[PDB]
Amino acid sequence: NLAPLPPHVPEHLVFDFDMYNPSNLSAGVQEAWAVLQESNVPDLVWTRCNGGHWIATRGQLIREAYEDYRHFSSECPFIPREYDFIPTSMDPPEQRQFRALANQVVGMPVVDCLENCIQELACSLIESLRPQGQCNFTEDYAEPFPIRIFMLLAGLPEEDIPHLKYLTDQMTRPDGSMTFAEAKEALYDYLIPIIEQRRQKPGTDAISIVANGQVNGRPITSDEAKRMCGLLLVGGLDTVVNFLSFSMEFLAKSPEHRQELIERPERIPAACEELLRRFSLVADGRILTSDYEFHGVQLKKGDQILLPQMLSGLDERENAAPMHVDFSRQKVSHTTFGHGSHLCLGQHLARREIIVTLKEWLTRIPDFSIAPGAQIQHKSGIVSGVQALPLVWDPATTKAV
Amino acid sequence: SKVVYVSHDGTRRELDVADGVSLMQAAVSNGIYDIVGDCGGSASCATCHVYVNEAFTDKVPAANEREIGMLESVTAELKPNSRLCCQIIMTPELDGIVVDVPDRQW
Ligand code: HEM
Ligand code: FES
Repeated sequence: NLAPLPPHVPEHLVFDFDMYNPSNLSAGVQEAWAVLQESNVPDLVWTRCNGGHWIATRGQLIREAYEDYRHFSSECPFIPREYDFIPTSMDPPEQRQFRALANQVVGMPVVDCLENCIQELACSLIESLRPQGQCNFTEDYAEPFPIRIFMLLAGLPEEDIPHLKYLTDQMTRPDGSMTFAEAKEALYDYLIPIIEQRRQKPGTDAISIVANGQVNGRPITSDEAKRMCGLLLVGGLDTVVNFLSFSMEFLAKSPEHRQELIERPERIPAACEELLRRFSLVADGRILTSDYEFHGVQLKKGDQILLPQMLSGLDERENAAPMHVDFSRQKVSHTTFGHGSHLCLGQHLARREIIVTLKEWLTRIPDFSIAPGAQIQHKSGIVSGVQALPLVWDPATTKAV
Repeated sequence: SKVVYVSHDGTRRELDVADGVSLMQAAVSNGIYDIVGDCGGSASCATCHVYVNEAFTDKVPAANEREIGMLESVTAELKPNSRLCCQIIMTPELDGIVVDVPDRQW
């Protein structure tokens, strides 16, 4: 259903993209989104879907807009208009205060520190799966891995996982029982007590670091701490889940790319950077703070613009043959983690997660494919993803280390 | 090519950096934590602040307008040799550059 075309929007700029139901979805999420990049389609379009909003369609414009929070504000980052966290809806300068804090817990010293727990976590997941000949990757690995990391970071008990797995899915992907606000409220009701605890009896886990941190000149409030931790849990669980799944989906269909990484593990970090570009999966955006002209187009105050992170890398101006995966590519150009002041805090952590998953998976289960008779179902949205990934392999070809 | 990082406390580290890689990217990839590189290097954060050594200033390409703007927001003392090191890109000419790292980025 299409919102009436507001009067300031030129007709020849109209391209009715539904970011929640794009046309050729059974062809794959990224191809469906690549429709914004046919030679005929302009830099900036207006879609009437989802209440009306602009879309930037080229990496060059996505970058400038992200570099420019004074015109393009994060106050309203999601499409449509109708979710706290902290610091997603904040701009500089207030946003730096919370970035500082989040970096104490997911920053690169912490990530370097955790490499070995991370690998160990990846290894036992994979080792329990190896003998079975089969798994649903997204549920059996892509979800438990990042959730298990979060439990270690926040020093939360292992018995709690099922509970958060549930609260988390109801937010990330409603199985249809619970409202999103309800799922959010219930996440908050698990965190509240722990954060009270960790304030009154501080440990050295992620929650104590956040809950006792300083913002501005003074101690964070329980409520601010709560809002941040939920982002730390949510923001790293859903992007990671869906992204690992696209990755394994690709490698499952691509024996030679598998072969390359199996015969030559050194390329895995370059492989991961290529997979980040090709299977980019996030498309959030910005609100205009004032009337402003931008690449031949007049934009009104209050207009929302989709700035699809996933597209920059897929833009043939930024990478030759964008839809080809090539682990050797001279300059892997992308904004899969975003750009500008909001560039994913979890970028360091996300990379190890991917590199470790690839490293440990391939040295154990080098040969696997999609389960016969399945066709993978995709969803599109703010975080595009994969519904389920049934995989099979012959246990006889696998190895323990 | 070689880059030396000296910490506020006197700690020295040296890296071998590939041509075209930022002093930020090298530092953040290699355990030099007093460079944070928060924004990943589009000169949007000011957490990659260093003082270039006075024997190299006149060999590093000039700060652009975006850098200078973001330089106003540094939290450690701003000096004339202050630069955001995600904007300093390794080349033949930079062999042996010394950068001093201030005592804060946040
Ligand atoms: C495949 C992995 C990931 C991808 C593709 C990704 C993507 C992104 C992008 C594009 C943004 C910025 C959105 C914007 O500009 O508005 C973002 C923000 C964020 N990410 Fe991630 N992310 C990933 C993994 C993670 C992980 C592991 C964590 C750790 C929990 C995490 C935590 C966050 C947080 C807290 C923010 C808000 C940052 C801010 O707005 O300042 N992400 N992510
Ligand atoms: S890394 Fe953000 S300004 Fe240099």
